[PDB]
Amino acid sequence: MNLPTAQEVQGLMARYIELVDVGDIEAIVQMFADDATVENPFGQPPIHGREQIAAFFRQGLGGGKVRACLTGPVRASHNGCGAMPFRVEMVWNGQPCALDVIDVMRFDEHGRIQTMQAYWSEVNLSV
Amino acid sequence: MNLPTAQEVQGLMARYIELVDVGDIEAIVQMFADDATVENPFGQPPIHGREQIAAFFRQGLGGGKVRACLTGPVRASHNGCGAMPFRVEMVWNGQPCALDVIDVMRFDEHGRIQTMQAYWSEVNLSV
Ligand SMILES: O=[N+]([O-])c1ccc(O)cc1[N+](=O)[O-]
Ligand SMILES: O=[N+]([O-])c1ccc(O)cc1[N+](=O)[O-]
Ligand SMILES: [Cl-]
Ligand SMILES: [Cl-]
Ligand SMILES: [Mg+2]
Ligand SMILES: [Mg+2]
Ligand SMILES: [Mg+2]
Ligand SMILES: [Mg+2]
Repeated sequence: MNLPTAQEVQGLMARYIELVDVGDIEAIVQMFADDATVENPFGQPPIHGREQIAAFFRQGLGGGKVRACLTGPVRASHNGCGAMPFRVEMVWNGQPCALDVIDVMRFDEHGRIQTMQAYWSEVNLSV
Repeated sequence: MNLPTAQEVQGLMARYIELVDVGDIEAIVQMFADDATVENPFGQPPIHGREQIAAFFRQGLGGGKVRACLTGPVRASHNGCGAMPFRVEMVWNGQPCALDVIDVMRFDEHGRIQTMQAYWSEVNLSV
């Protein structure tokens, strides 16, 4: 595809959350441009490239059980970008905890994620 | 104040929504740096400076009745930034309509909004 339209951004960003929710690390990584960046949380230096991004998703999703779900609609733009609110549910030392996040993404002219910025801080974690 | 901490960002961004919700145009504008930018929606060129920003809030809030409320928590950073999901309720040609938005803000070293980016597109409007 080309630079995604607003509708296409909403579909891609929702599909990303679906893939996170099931934990399909390889399918998630494919959604990113080969040279994409991730800033997690926003405020920390970016990681770069699909192998580092794969390592990030292996670290986050390969361990205990993880779920993720949109908590409201994707807000998209007409320049290939969007923002979405979601909650991640996981386990910490065996006890159920959640993290509220907003991801901001920019897509490239092939429909792949060029940049991802995950807004959250420690108070967004609840046990 | 200085560059707001994560907790301070959550308070400032919630206070912004409170001021939008009541429609206190002058108090809203005071929250911005004198030379701040606003991108509404994200994808459009920025407006610049408190007078243009005041004109933007007069245009959006001075007419029919407008409400705004967070639809989930503020996600803050440790570098003076944050993102929040909210809904704006207004009237269009007399009929109740809503707009789902995510604002991303960066604050300056005085606790004022330096940049605001409002993510939304037309499908986020509902009648
Ligand atoms: O904090 N995280 O790990 C995180 C942040 C943003 C995301 O889109 C996904 C994850 N995750 O896979 O868990
Ligand atoms: O779309 N808008 O007008 C808008 C966008 C973001 C905001 O933080 C506030 C408004 N408003 O005052 O209505
Ligand atoms: Cl929402
Ligand atoms: Cl939320
Ligand atoms: Mg699922
Ligand atoms: Mg490329
Ligand atoms: Mg109120
Ligand atoms: Mg200044």
